[PDB]
Amino acid sequence: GNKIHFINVQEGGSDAIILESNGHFAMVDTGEDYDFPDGSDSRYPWREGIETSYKHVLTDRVFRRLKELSVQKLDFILVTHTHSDHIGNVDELLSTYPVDRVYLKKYSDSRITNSERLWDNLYGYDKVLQTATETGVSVIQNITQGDAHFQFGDMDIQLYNYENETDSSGELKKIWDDNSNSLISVVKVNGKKIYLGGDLDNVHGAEDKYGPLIGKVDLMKFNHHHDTNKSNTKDFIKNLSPSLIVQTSDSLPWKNGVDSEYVNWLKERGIERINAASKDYDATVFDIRKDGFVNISTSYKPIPS
Ligand SMILES: C[N+](C)(C)CCOP(=O)(O)O
Ligand SMILES: [Ca+2]
Ligand SMILES: [Ca+2]
Ligand SMILES: [Fe+3]
Ligand SMILES: [Fe+3]
Repeated sequence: GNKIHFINVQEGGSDAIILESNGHFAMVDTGEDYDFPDGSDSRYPWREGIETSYKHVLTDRVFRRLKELSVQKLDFILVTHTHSDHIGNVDELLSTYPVDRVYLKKYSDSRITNSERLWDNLYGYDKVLQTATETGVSVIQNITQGDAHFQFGDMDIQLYNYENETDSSGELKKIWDDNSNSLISVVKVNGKKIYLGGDLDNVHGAEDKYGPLIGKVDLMKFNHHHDTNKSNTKDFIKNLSPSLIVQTSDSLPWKNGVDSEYVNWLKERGIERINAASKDYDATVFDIRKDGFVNISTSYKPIPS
């Protein structure tokens, strides 16, 4: 305690984050996995853009880091949303580690208004529910007020955008993409604050709404890897006013190519920005101290090699 490990991608964008406090371990998201549905089960039909590439898989880096840390137990796994590059390794983790619970908001294909954004989502969701039932791992889907503040080693954690919002009948409210449903975590320890918002976007107003409620932080994980079209809205960055942005991506901020204007804007504001992308190390690690964040990535063994 107290450290945050952002598992590095080889290529593309994917989130797996390990929180380490005192001697406790937890995960915020789990990264993309080898498995995917092929359409042999019509519940999970093939659809175009389901991820298949081993170059985008984080499975081996996640499991190697956990083993290198002598993890015996995860106190929780928090899942931000159902996309495979976030929920992907949950059932593999549930099958390997003791886990005391999982935070997983409700999902249904029916609540996504675009058929071309269903992909893999349900397969991943249903892997969590089925595997957690087989292992007796408690799944918190109806997160009370609640529930949404709580204590993890030395870390104080506050959740946002955690409710299952319903229509009448209710039925989950319709959204354009599961990104807008992203479960947000703010972690506070040693006088520092870290925002972790999955693939939060502003398509249904979530950045406009939660920016002012979250307020000032020190370290911000970029929303949705690198996108500046529908995420990482300037009002949202100014609300959080982070000293450091970490991207779980090998790409610079991106809107029809490198958003050089946006990259320049961050430098002008004095915001440092780093990519958690590597061929040499499993994670970009910060030590979270009273004095600031120290990048201790090179203090771990490299990937063999
Ligand atoms: C689910 N997916 C991996 C096929 C699409 C990409 O997800 P996103 O990171 O752009 O929301
Ligand atoms: Ca997968
Ligand atoms: Ca899996
Ligand atoms: Fe993603
Ligand atoms: Fe996503």
